[PDB]
Amino acid sequence: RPTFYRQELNKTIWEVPERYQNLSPVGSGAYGSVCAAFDTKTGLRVAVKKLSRPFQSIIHAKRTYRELRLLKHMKHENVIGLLDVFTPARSLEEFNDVYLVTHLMGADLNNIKLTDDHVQFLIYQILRGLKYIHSADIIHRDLKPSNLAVNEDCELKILDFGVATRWYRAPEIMLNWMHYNQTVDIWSVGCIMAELLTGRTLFPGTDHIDQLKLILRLVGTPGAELLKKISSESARNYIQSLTQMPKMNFANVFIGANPLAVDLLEKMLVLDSDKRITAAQALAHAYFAQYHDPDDEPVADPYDQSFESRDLLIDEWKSLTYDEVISFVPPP
Ligand SMILES: Brc1ccc(-c2c[nH]c([C@@H]3Cc4ccccc4CN3)n2)cc1
Ligand SMILES: Fc1ccc(-c2c[nH]nc2-c2ccnc(F)c2)cc1
Ligand SMILES: Fc1ccc(-c2c[nH]nc2-c2ccnc(F)c2)cc1
Repeated sequence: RPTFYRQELNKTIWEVPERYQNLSPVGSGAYGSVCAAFDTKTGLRVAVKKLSRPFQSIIHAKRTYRELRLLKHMKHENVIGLLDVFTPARSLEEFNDVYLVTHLMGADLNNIKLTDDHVQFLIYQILRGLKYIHSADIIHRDLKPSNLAVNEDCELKILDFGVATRWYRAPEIMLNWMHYNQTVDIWSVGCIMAELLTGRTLFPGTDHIDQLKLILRLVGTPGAELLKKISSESARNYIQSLTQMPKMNFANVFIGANPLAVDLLEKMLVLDSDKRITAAQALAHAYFAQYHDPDDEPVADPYDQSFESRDLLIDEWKSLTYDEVISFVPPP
């Protein structure tokens, strides 16, 4: 067991191994607070997240377990990786805090209108990481610029920090379709890619109705083939009662963009999710000709998310989380 030290940063107490020095707060959200630190063991700058109230409720405890399981699985250049996970607890009985450590990245895409060469490389990386994530049967569901960490070298990693999320959300999610697929993430990437090219939010909807309205203005109201797939009477009544609109010509909307970026946007932002390009297909699109290497776009080990269906007690989720802390093997 490392020697731990304690301090207070912004009304939150931090108990971390002495390996990590010079903690400075960088931000805080609903599910944690984050510090930058220097990792004396590796010489790396790192980000340390202290989970907030990880075991307060069954719900929290399951969310904690979910986050740790996911982070322990991710082993890809374009997805956040876990460098360390620790707790100051010496036994299960006293276990009430979880800290996660990852490489510190310069900034995020929300901080960062870009050159086309930069767009190619950034979107290539997002899709490369998505091919990986999707191959594990995981859907990110909240892709947006602030969830894309980018260093000064333009290297990019997908994460979730857990600008409205709804702006990047697929139209089928606005409609509350229960059976959406992984291409909800492709929709988000199309929205991000548009914004990088234009410097403007593609669909800055004020609420879910407005969001759908703005979307359909670009991509057209549903065609007959898509309408046949809609099970909800009320949704069909609503959609069919709209003034019908054709799909816009993207070449005109994205005036003066690389025609290949236009073509890829068309393939990502098709309204019917069944017709959208997949991450793996997108990597092979001519837009990424300078980056694409089929022998360097790996898939993930399978990921068991059977736990999602389980209803367990707080202490059981806590013990499962503790098991995962203990079994953690740091990367080489
Ligand atoms: Br697909 C997918 C990929 C990643 C995530 C995820 C969960 N938690 C996080 C990071 C972990 C972390 C660790 C240290 C410092 C800050 C942060 C910020 N949240 N990413 C979820 C789904
Ligand atoms: F090889 C080394 C040894 C120590 C350091 C170091 C610099 N500042 N603080 C520390 C420190 C304090 C307590 N425990 C540690 F592991 C590190 C850096 C590299
Ligand atoms: F106004 C609309 C109508 C349909 C969609 C849509 C896009 N892809 N898939 C669907 C869909 C499929 C099955 N059932 C649903 F409810 C939705 C999105 C907005």
